Amino acid sequence: GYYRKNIKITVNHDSGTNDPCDRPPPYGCAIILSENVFVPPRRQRCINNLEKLNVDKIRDKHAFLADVLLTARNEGERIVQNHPDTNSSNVCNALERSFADIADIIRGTDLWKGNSNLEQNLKQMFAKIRRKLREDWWNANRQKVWEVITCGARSNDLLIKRGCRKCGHYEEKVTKLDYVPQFLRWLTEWIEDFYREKQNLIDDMERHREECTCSTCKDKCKKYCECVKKWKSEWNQKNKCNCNESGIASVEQEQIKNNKNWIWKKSSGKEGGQKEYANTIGLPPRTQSLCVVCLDKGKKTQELKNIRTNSELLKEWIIAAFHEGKNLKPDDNGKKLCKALEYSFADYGDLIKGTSIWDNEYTKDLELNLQKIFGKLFRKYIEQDTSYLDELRESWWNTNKKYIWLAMKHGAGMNSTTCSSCDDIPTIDLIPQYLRFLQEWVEHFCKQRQEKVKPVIENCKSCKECKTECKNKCEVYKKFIEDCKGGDGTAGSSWVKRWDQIYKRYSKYIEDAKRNRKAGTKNCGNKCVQSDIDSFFKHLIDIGLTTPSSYLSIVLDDNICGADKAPWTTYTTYTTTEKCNTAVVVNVPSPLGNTPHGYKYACQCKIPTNEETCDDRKEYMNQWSCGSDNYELCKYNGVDVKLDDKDVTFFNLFEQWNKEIQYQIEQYMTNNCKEKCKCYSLWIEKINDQWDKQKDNYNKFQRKQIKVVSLSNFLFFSCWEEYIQYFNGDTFEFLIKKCGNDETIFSEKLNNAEKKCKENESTKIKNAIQKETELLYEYHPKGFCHAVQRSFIDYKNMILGNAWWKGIEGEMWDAVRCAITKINKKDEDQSVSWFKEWSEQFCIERLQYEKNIRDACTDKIQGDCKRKCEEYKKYISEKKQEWDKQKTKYENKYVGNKSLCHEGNDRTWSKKYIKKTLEGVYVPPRRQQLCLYELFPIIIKNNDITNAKKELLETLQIVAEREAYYLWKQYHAHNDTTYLAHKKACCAIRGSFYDLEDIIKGNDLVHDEYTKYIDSKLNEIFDSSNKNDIETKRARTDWWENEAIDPKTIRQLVWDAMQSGVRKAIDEEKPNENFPPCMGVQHIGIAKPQFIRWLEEWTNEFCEKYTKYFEDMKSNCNLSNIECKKACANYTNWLNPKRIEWNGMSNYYNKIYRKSNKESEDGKDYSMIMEPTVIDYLNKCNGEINGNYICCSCKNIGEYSEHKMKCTEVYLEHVEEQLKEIDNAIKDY
Repeated sequence: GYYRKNIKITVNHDSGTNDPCDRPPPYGCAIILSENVFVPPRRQRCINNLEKLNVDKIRDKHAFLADVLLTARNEGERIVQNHPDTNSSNVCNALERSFADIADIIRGTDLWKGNSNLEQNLKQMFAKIRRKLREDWWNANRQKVWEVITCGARSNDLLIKRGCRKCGHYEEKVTKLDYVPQFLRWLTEWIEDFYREKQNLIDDMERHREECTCSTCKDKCKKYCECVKKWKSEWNQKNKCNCNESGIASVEQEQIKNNKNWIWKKSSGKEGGQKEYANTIGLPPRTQSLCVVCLDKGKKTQELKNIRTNSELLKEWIIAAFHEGKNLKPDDNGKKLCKALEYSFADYGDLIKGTSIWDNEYTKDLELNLQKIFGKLFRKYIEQDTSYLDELRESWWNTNKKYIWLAMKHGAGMNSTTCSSCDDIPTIDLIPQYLRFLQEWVEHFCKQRQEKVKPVIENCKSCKECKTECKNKCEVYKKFIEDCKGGDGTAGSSWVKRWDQIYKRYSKYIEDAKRNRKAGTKNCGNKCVQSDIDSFFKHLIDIGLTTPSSYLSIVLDDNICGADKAPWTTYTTYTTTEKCNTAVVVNVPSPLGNTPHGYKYACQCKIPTNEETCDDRKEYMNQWSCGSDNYELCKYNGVDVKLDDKDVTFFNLFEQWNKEIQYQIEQYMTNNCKEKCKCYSLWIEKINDQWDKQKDNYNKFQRKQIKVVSLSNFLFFSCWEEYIQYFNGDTFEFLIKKCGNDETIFSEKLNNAEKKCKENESTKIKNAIQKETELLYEYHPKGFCHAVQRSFIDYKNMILGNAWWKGIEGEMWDAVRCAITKINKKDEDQSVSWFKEWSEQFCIERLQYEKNIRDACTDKIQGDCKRKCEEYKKYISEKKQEWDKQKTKYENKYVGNKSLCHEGNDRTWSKKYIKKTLEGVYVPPRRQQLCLYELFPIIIKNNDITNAKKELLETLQIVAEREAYYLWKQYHAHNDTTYLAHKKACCAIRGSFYDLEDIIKGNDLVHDEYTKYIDSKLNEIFDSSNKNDIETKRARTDWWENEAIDPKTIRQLVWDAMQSGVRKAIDEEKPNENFPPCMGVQHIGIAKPQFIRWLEEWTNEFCEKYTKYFEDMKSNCNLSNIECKKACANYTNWLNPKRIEWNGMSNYYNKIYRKSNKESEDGKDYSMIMEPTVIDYLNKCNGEINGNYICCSCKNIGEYSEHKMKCTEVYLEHVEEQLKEIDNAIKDY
């Protein structure tokens, strides 16, 4: 609900900026040593937020619902964190009592609270919506209110629901039915409070009377007796070792019977389970058969509920563990029994300390009895060393985990010296139960997979007809892997779906642990990460194990899942043939693959073809299907076909093919060698066949149309258009050099590709040259190739006044080598080389002048420093004088807190600077025009580490401010000033801030000179006397999101700098604008990966451009050769680069999703994105722009068969007139 609020189904916060819950000591019968408002309980509230409900948003009941749910959520959190009962049933009862209290508040039937001016506030809303209606409203929203109130309840909370888990949060029926009048409810809560106070006083004097002596306790009991009598008098108003002595709190420190089957459903009536963990993790068969009912399989000897001392509790637990040991009695004791005992011991641990995620209709009773026992036993422990109930359970388990382990060992026959019993206690119990269940399930699946794959690997390894050697066994393996029935591992589903559910739950843990800014990891109490799920997953994120794939790769054994090395990291792709229906491509880890790893196109009894190897090498791809009097269409693999229609469709396909093939050839010109150019020559043959087919097709087009320009004319037009669309809107010679003048160009390009393969696969004056080399050596060496090439080319130019020149050049290497041996005894190359030598000389001279001016300079500095500054300025001016001429000559040869920075609306953007593998990454223009000018001075200073950090923080602040100001000014400089422009500028500012964060954290994909110098200097700055890449990349990270420096860390500090910049933008440029709600949220979530943000920005920009262009065409065209052609050319010109960019981005995204830091490329997280394809991810763009959670607002893409004929026919006319312009373009020169 868009309200001072953001977009709130699970937990609110968010309609709370108006009035807080404060007025107020939380209430958790006052003790006496030796008003008539007694009817209301101890808890008087939680109410102030709902109080004075007269905000302008009262015409909609949804605002009232949001406010009441916020109040209920805050009340529930207060009760959960407040009520000191150490009993989940009592906490649930208190939550239900508060729910009934707010029920009577909203219904307003029996409202008796000592607040003023509340009933009128409620009646205002209930008359705007317009007391029976109030009751109907409550009976309608009861379910939602009870869902929101118990959100903060602990996971191991029990509800009696007499009329269960987590205070009845998950019941699909409100649970307790409190329709009773609050008079009896308050009386019941009062008597409960008195009884609880009596037991509290008993617990107090248990450690007081026995130690201090007595009489004072009896006096207090007497006083409470008269207090109770005084209360009841007014009640005419009724008519209206081996124990917990040690106390060890272990801290984690980790570095890099009946029928039983795997149950995955929710907690059923009597078998398996929790509701939250349903259909996302499977109970192992052992975990359901833990022998507490194992007293004698029932109770005949002695009742469980007789634990007077914790010694009895330990005895009972020891007996249970010992009887568990005998259940696994049938070497196995090193790999099977040891692991089984480890998992059973961890299960006991995680069910004693209230971490179990499974239910067996005895776990409820066991948990309730354990809570009662711990409450009645340990009271003094529940000055923060002796005093801690969950921490009490964890400490008790850690103090007595050794005896349970020994008991189960002696019960399994595993007596001693096995898996003096030195360091025998497992560390497995520390990791969360979900990870243990995942590992057990995966190792079971591996056992089955190895059993089913051993015949395959032992049969057709020679091929790494065929009756049953390998055709049949691989069929059995495929049936095992691909079957909707699943198998023993699953519970009625395919392995892929179960793995997807596991991945979803693991990613939910990863995101939940990453969002919690609470200290988590790195809390010294060495590292000493505390015993919590969030801390453990923070540690896993710090390692990089952010996916089940990599985690299982690093925790599982080796050669456990098959004789073929099937890694859990290398994802493999396959097309399903079973129901798992439609042929959907699936990417899964190698053990879950369709066929054994490395046996693709080798199990079908076929030699691996070179074409297949190139097709599965993911390199040198030409995505063109080449399906075919009729036109031999070069149909694309992705989309299929949907003046006549045939020739125009062929023309569009031919134009797209021409553009994409030219781009691919140019890229491969820009871009072990044996198979490399085997695939390269295959690609060359494919594109040559495509070119021949397209030549034939264009001949057919010309002979059938009857005119259209010739083929060469169309290619010349294409060359001109691709030149114009960098030089939008010298050049003459460059165009002559690139393409011809008044079809051969592809012949030359393919010849160039072939010779590039050949080169790659293969790989007096005559004395004056050595004299000059010796002289230059004696001058000093660095960069001698430039000197020798310049001298030789100059001498050649003088002597000449074409293999002969090449022969002379190649013959004189021997002279240079002879000169080298003698001294041991004791882009073109005419102006570009001169430019590079001049640049190197300038760089060296300027670096020397840097220290020359830094000598006596480092407030304003005068004296000697001004002389050096004046000389440096004179040198800079003199060098720039020649730099202008050098740049002009280079371009003529070929073109291919204030601050001094520019503001430039550039709409085109392609890949030019990426670290690179990194294929299909295109940097958005907003990030390309990022202002890092002011960031260079502050780190040129190279002086003190603390001063360097302070100055870097200041410069980051000013850069963020200027970037935000320019972004807001640039977006609103147009005619539009509505809310849409505000949201667009908000999203752009957020993206820029994320890009700054990634540059600081060193995760940016850009690799140009700016970021190169920035991260090169920052690596030196953030070196803590060590050169570890991980250590420095985490030291530059914790300075950002963990350096508090009232505590306003660097992230919110830079965000406030952006806010100040946008306020400066607002406060300068209808009569009075206000601060947008998005900009003032002051809360920023975890940033999505750089590529994903870039992809969303591309989608938003492309959708906006399509909406603008298509609407323009719908008016100009569809009734004309000077106005409709403009829209036609505008729409066609920008589509092809978008086609190429989308193809590259999709190709990249196909190898990103479901990857971790280790198994992916460039070592980025990339784990949170899990959608199958790029379209399936961008589909989850729907909706308008709002704040941060949504940035893309694409809509109305499909619903164009119309405006095709007219757009193409004018395009041909546009080509003819441009080629007629040759009369004044190339004819005269």
